[PDB]
Amino acid sequence: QVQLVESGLRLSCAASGHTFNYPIMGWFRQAPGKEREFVGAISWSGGSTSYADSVKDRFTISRDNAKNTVYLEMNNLKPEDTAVYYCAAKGRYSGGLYYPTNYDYWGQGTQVT
Amino acid sequence: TTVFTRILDRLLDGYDNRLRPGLGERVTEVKTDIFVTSFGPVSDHDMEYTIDVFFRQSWKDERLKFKGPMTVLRLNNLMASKIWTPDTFFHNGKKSVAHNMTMPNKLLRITEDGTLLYTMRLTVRAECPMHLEDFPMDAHACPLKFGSYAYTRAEVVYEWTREPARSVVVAEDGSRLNQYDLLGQTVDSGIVQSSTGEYVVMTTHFHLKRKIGYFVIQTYLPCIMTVILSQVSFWLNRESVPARTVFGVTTVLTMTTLSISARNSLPKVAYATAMDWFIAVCYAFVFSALIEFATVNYFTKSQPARAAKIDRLSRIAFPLLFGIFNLVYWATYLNR
Amino acid sequence: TTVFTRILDRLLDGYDNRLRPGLGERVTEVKTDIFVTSFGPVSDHDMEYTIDVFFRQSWKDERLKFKGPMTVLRLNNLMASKIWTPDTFFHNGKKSVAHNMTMPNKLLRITEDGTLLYTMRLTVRAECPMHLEDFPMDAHACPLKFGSYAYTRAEVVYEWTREPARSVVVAEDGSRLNQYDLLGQTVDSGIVQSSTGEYVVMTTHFHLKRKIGYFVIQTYLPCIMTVILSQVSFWLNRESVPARTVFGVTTVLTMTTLSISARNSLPKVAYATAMDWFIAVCYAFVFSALIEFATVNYFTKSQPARAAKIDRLSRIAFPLLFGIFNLVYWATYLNR
Amino acid sequence: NMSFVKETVDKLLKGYDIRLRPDFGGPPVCVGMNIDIASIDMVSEVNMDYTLTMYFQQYWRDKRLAYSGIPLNLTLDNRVADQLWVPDTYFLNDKKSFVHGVTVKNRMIRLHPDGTVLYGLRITTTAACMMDLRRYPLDEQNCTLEIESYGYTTDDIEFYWRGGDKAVTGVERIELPQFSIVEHRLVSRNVVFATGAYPRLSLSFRLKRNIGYFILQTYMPSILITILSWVSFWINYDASAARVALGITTVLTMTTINTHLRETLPKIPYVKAIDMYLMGCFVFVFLALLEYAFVNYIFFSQPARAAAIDRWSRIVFPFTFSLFNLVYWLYYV
Amino acid sequence: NMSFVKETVDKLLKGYDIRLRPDFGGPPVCVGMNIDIASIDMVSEVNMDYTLTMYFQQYWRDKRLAYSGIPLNLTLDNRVADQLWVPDTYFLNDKKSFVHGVTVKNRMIRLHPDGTVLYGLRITTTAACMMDLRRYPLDEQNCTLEIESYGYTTDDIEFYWRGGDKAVTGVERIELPQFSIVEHRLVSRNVVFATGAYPRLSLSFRLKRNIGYFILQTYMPSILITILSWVSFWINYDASAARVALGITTVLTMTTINTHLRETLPKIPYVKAIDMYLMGCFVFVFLALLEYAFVNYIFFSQPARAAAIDRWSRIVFPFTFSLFNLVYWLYYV
Amino acid sequence: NMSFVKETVDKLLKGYDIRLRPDFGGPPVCVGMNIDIASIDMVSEVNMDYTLTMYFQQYWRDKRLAYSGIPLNLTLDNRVADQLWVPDTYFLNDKKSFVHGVTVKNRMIRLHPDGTVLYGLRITTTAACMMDLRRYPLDEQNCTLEIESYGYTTDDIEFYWRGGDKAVTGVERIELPQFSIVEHRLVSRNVVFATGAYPRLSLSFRLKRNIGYFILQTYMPSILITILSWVSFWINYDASAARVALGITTVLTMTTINTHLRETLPKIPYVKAIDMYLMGCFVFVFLALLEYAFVNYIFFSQPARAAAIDRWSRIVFPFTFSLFNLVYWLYYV
Ligand SMILES: *[C@@H]1O[C@H](CO)[C@@H](O[C@@H]2O[C@H](CO)[C@@H](O[C@@H]3O[C@H](CO[C@H]4O[C@H](CO)[C@@H](O)[C@H](O)[C@@H]4O)[C@@H](O)[C@H](O[C@H]4O[C@H](CO)[C@@H](O)[C@H](O)[C@@H]4O)[C@@H]3O)[C@H](O)[C@H]2NC(C)=O)[C@H](O)[C@H]1NC(C)=O
Ligand SMILES: *[C@@H]1O[C@H](CO)[C@@H](O[C@@H]2O[C@H](CO)[C@@H](O[C@@H]3O[C@H](CO[C@H]4O[C@H](CO)[C@@H](O)[C@H](O)[C@@H]4O)[C@@H](O)[C@H](O[C@H]4O[C@H](CO)[C@@H](O)[C@H](O)[C@@H]4O)[C@@H]3O)[C@H](O)[C@H]2NC(C)=O)[C@H](O)[C@H]1NC(C)=O
Ligand SMILES: CCCCCCCC/C=C\CCCCCCCC(=O)O[C@@H](COC(=O)CCCCCCCCCCCCCCC)COP(=O)([O-])OCC[N+](C)(C)C
Ligand SMILES: CCCCCCCC/C=C\CCCCCCCC(=O)O[C@@H](COC(=O)CCCCCCCCCCCCCCC)COP(=O)([O-])OCC[N+](C)(C)C
Ligand SMILES: *[C@@H]1O[C@H](CO)[C@@H](O[C@@H]2O[C@H](CO)[C@@H](O)[C@H](O)[C@H]2NC(C)=O)[C@H](O)[C@H]1NC(C)=O
Ligand SMILES: [Cl-]
Ligand SMILES: [Cl-]
Repeated sequence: QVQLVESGLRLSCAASGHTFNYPIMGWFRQAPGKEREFVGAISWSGGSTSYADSVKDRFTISRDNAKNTVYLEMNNLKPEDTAVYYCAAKGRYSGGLYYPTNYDYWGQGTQVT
Repeated sequence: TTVFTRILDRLLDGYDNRLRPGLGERVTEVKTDIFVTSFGPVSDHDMEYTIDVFFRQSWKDERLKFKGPMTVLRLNNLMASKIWTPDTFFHNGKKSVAHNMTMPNKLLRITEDGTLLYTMRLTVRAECPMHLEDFPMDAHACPLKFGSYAYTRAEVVYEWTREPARSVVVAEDGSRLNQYDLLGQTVDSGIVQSSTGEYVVMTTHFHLKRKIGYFVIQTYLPCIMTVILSQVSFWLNRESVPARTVFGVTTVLTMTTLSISARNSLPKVAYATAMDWFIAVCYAFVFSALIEFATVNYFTKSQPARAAKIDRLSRIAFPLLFGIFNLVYWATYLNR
Repeated sequence: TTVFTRILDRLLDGYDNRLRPGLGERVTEVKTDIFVTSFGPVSDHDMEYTIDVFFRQSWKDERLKFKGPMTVLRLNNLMASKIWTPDTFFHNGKKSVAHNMTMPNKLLRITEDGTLLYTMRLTVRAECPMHLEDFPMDAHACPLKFGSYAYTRAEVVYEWTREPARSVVVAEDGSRLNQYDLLGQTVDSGIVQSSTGEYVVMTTHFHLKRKIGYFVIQTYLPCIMTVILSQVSFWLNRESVPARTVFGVTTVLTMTTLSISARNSLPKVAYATAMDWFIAVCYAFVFSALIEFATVNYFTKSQPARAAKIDRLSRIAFPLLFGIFNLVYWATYLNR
Repeated sequence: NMSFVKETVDKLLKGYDIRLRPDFGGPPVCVGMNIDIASIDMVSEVNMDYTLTMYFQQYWRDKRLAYSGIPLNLTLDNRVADQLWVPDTYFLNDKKSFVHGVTVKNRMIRLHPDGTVLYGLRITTTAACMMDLRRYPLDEQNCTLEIESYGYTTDDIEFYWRGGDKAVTGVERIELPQFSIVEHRLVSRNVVFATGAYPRLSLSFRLKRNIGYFILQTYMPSILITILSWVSFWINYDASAARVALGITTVLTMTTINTHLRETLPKIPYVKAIDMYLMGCFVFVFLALLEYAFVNYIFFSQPARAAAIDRWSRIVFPFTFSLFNLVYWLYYV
Repeated sequence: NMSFVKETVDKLLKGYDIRLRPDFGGPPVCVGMNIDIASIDMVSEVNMDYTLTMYFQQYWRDKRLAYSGIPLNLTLDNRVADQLWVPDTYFLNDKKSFVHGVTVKNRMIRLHPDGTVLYGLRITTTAACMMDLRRYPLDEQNCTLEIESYGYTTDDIEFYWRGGDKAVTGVERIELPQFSIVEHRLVSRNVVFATGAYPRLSLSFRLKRNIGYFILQTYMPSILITILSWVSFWINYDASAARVALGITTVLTMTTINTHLRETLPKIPYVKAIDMYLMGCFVFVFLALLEYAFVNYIFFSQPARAAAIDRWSRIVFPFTFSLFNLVYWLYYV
Repeated sequence: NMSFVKETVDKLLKGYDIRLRPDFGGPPVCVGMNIDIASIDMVSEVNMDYTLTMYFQQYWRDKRLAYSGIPLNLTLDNRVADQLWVPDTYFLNDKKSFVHGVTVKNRMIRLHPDGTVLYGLRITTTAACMMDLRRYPLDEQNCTLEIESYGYTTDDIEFYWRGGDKAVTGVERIELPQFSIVEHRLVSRNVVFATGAYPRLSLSFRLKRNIGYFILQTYMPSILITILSWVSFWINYDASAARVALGITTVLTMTTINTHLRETLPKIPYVKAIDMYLMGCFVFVFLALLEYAFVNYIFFSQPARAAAIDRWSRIVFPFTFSLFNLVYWLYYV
């Protein structure tokens, strides 16, 4: 079991528990009229980040295993970036990296305007 | 020769090899017997053994009755693929080989009353679960179980061709064992149950006893020699402090190396074997000899008489106790 | 498309692929060339090497003439299984692989005049007998020989496509060699006679020269440092008997361990390599230093002047003799 | 009457298209699974995988194979499987699998009158299992088997465990040398790739490692060498050769024990629990050698202080080693 | 209706020549590639290769397979792939490859109404990778996969990464204990052989080696042995046996470390970074032994000079070792 | 005239029944065999087997294949072997075998006008050879190849060596690093099993091991350590540390040599010749250490007796070692 704690512009996702069975953390945002949208993903150990097109060169993701945290730094915001943000954990054999269905443990929603 | 071709064409005319003989009318009975041409090496690390066999099955198929100038047709083995055959498999097999050099190592014979003899040459790797508490003085009963994969007991049954004890025959020169000794085999049959039904199982247990000589000249003798070497130190004069220290440290290091090296061809079992107990006692003796030297050296320049007495007493006590331990240990394990 | 389908169906109508082109009329001439994409590792223990090639064969089949809009049909390699092809094999091959991922790595092209180009991608493990008397300063000529398995020289002959030197082509960045350098290759052809007749054989020798750096820092340097360490003992004073004994004992033990361990890579040939001679001489030096210490210790208390003189002369003699030996050894085995 | 059975089976396979799934173009075909675990042979930290042999049974319904007039299950020769549609099931985390083929292919085909097909295989599979070795050898692992459709999405095929949690049997009989199976779990879910959504069955085992081999193999030698190093404190400080021999022997034995430990594991980049214990022991033996160095250095001019240092080291080293063992064995158990 | 689809597929395969590529005799057929990486099992320096497992997807258009009247995409049983034309794609640097075949061959065929074929395989390949080990264990490697057409030249066939930079996924699934993935790159080009020009796709990864294991198991033992060799400077010069034992043990242990470490790698001729470090440590321990040899040589006639030499060695050896470590770790990091 | 040859060949296979041997229902068909041995690879004691590569040719007559009007021997494409009857020859003591398949299957079918078939294969086989290692490494082994018919008894088939004692060629050109082939033998006999009597051909080689490797590797180090142990007798008895170091080192090194050697061979329970030599050397070094212990025990009250014991050891140990070597090498050579 993995417990995800959301804080935070900069959003912090601090995970506790079985982070070895869920080696990937991903970020999503939900618009008021649209479905959940993938933002980026970070590997706990490999530090190999992946980003969506709409936030390339603008959002950044970093990981530190000292206290098991992943940071999403948002820069150069736009009015089309007003969505409730979520952080999630993905299993080792859970499939595609861009689909919310494949993520098991979801954090608390965070609002950004 | 045309007569036999016409006979074979008529036998196979309309034949359906998807159906067992007697389907919907009676159970198919298969008589089986095994000729071991070599009982190959046993692998302790993998808990498995290899066996090379002629596997022989025989059964009745009324669809193959014929009448001709001969009473037995000894056919090319390709005919085996044209008729129905039992789907026998080894339950504890791991990765077996049906030999195909230079041709498939199979034979098929048809008697005019419809009896089929079907023989194949196999190399079977089979699981032998071993308990190694008594290692290296352990004995094992390695099994070989086989039966039908798809047909329950209401459809196919297996029987040994002759008396069960005479249906598994081991060749007289067919022994590839280096570490074990084959004492005999026990033959039996029974019923297994699974989610798909009830099946017949034929079982053979081969009785193996480990030969001890390798471990005598590899582990036991060096341990004994190290204990004797450590006890040689009791006769050096008490002034020779570096010499007796060298004796102690070298014998303890040798004992540690032997203890670590003892388990190298074995699985990482979680319990202690007999060899482990022997090595632990030898280590205790060596360590106690070094402690004896430390005690003797402590009293050398203040109570020299006590140090001399301790040395003289040790010179008798250590060998006598080691001999008694060896008697008890070997009597316990060689008489079990 | 249907035009080409009809052409292919007409080529294969009444075509017997059991018969070589020109059977009973003339000799089938096969032109061959090789493109080496990687010259794989050489194994001294197994006396073999690995090579990855595009193997190209070309011949003429009058039965496959056609007339159409295109001049060359570049066909799916399935077609190659429906026509005659040569039965080429590698005489000194051990176990080769015709690559099959994701499809058979084969290509067939048919020209309108009846000329066939047939190419396949192979990994060949071949035997390379090695003479290791000069190891590790040795050089080898690893052969690759191929020819027809079943057709004698009266039915099939092999020729190199272009001039023999230019027919085997090695890629620039296709070296998977670790401890060898590929100096070049020679290309030749000939006749070999066996129980079934005379056959054409094509041969390519690859010339390899071993690099020595690994063995220089793995065997030669530890031996030289051990000899220098043993000669350090001559400078300790004569009162320190345990120190000089420790020097001699540890250096002799190190030399024994190096000698035992230096032959791990090689096969167990029944002769002495150059490295064996070097290690033997180093062992002699270390043993001679220990013997010199024993002689000095023996005369220490009775003839101190002689012991001092022996130590003084040894301090000069041993390094000089080791330097002279090293000069002779390396001059002999480097300008061979 | 075998001729009627033959005619019926010929009729079932008349015009049968194996390229099409049952109910092609309609609702998804449901496939039930069960597994009988015959054995779990070897678990490898070096290769990060485990081997498993099983009887794998798939169950579905194909109305093209319904027959009447024969009140029997029809067990057919397994080669009929080459003339039927079967699901394209595979194991995602496997590295090398095979179906046993002696004496024939270990395959079973059983038809039922309503069209139900039972398809059974005996499979040996090596499967990947990434292991967390931070608490090795006091660690606990979770090894899975992932079962998926390869070509068909959830619109064409559905998986389910046949019998719920009773669908996997034979786990309680498994005996492993180094491990014990604490628990096994069954999960069913959907997985989305770029090519669509696919059904997924997961079977997971939790393995706890047995400690006895490591007590006999690495911990006890380290403890005994550390104790051996303390004999130096009871030898007179002027016996330099003896005490230096003790220190050197203990350091060499520590290195030898560590190398024999590391020769059996993958080259992971972090510190394990056994590594922590071994370097604690190394610190202890090195400190004992340094204590002798200090005593030998100062004893020429201050014999009393050297005697006091040796006497206090007689007590301090056992006490601190016991404390280190207490902390280590309380933090990891 | 299953029979209508059955006759549609029968019509598709009627008159189909598998010996001919799509648009044979015309413009080249374009093949789009996707790769979904499942894992990299191992990276071997001794064998100079690496093992990769992946879903390999090929996309093309065959006008002979176009169908109408069914507004659906036909997911067919993979055995139908034996009746279709497929590209003759191969991997040039591969040494041993297989398609997984349990429970069936891990293969996928999906047809689209206009004639588009999607063809998927699950492949494990051991591919060659020549490694430069001059900076080992602080080295960085580049391992590639070369995808090519065997028989068809650029006039017959074209390759392209389908989706551009997004054609390869699953790079974050690569979990190697001894490496981390820094970057991956996609390349498209042509290669000229004596038989013509062929399309070539290239997928490369940059591997960075993790230093933790070598710090734990190689560098620290050498540092500790070098430090242990300095204990001789603090022992009185009358203890010839003790100091000689210390020096000899350190020298031989350093040589043993070097030989044991080098025996586990390919027999390359050049010197690696770890070799240079070990040789520097050997020089230090050998010089400490030589220092004691000189002091023992001179101390019976010049005790003050010998005492001064030991006193200065105590300070000098740690200082020069620190300088050596500073220079080494600055040059290689 | 390929048309007429094609007509003839198609005529031959028209009514051919591959299920029946030639002369089915009549006298046994005779099969002559010859072998061209290309190489003998690894002769393993650990695996108790050897590897052989050979050209295996079988010769028989099938009157169904006679043809007229073509004054040529017809070499056919090797795949025609799949339509003719061939003998079911197998090797009884073979563990793993294969026919080479690059570039094609290494198979030859050659027909003759009277119906004679020559059938050739190129085969690599690992064959079991149980070795008696009691005299190792001065041992001589006998390794065989057993050629038999699987299904056909002596009433259907009979084997013979074609060409008498010249049926096997290439033995005299084999080069083995560790052995030399003293002799080869050919035997023909019958074997009875429960299913009848079968023809058997036997090809045996007698291998003599070369000793130079073992002189370099095992005997010489043991001799050198034994001589090293005698240096103690020339050191005065009051130097306890030096002599004890020498004796302990020799004893432990001899034990290490023996245990290291014994792990390159199968775990046989008996004593080999090299084992006896090493045990004798151990006895010698142990007795030298015991001599020093006795001298050290009685050199205070009786120094002259101790000096005499050392002086006698200096002569007795070399002389007795020479006698032991003489007896050993006369017994085993
Ligand atoms: C590269 O090349 C290798 C061979 O060098 C291929 O491996 C062979 O693949 C073929 C085709 O799939 C196999 O042949 C077929 O085997 C079927 C049975 O397979 C099972 O049993 C065999 C052993 O008997 C196992 O090896 C195998 O894994 C399975 O467990 C048969 O049913 C097939 O015959 C059918 O069709 C013929 C058509 O004429 C009919 O006559 C038959 O009655 C039957 O209906 C067929 O024989 C072959 O066994 C494989 N060999 C090996 C050693 O694996 C690779 O697949 C190939 N790779 C690529 C990518 O092309
Ligand atoms: C080894 O490690 C693996 C992970 O790597 C563990 O696997 C997880 O196991 C847990 C169960 O312990 C799984 O959780 C369960 O998943 C079920 C399936 O969920 C799918 O379907 C639902 C919709 O029905 C979707 O929302 C979801 O996204 C999935 O697609 C759920 O049905 C279960 O719910 C049950 O429990 C919850 C509370 O936990 C209740 O609220 C529900 O009502 C219901 O009772 C549950 O969530 C988890 O999915 C597994 N992960 C993976 C990746 O497979 C192994 O357990 C572990 N092995 C051992 C021995 O511990
Ligand atoms: C460089 C060398 C260094 C090493 C040192 C060299 C020294 C050289 C000196 C001498 C060399 C001696 C070599 C002897 C080898 C015998 C092997 C043998 O034939 O075994 C036989 C059996 O063996 C037994 O039955 C005996 C087992 C018990 C041994 C007890 C020892 C007691 C020691 C008391 C000490 C008291 C001390 C008290 C305090 C002072 C046969 O073996 P097997 O066929 O495998 O067995 C069949 C097993 N099975 C029937 C169950 C299947
Ligand atoms: C912890 C470690 C412990 C060990 C100690 C550490 C010590 C640390 C200190 C120093 C270490 C120095 C290491 C250098 C390594 C170089 C490697 C190299 O590339 O060599 C190259 C040079 O090789 C040649 O040219 C071959 C001949 C060598 C002769 C050496 C003579 C020594 C004599 C001494 C006499 C002393 C007498 C003293 C008397 C008082 C190898 O060339 P290559 O191209 O690879 O091979 C040829 C290939 N070809 C055939 C295709 C052309
Ligand atoms: C076909 O093969 C047979 C058998 O080898 C050949 O017959 C032998 O030919 C050689 C030729 O030098 C003669 O020396 C032998 O005396 C012949 N033996 C017999 C039994 O005839 C025959 O010549 C071959 N035919 C062709 C056309 O090559
Ligand atoms: Cl055995
Ligand atoms: Cl190489």
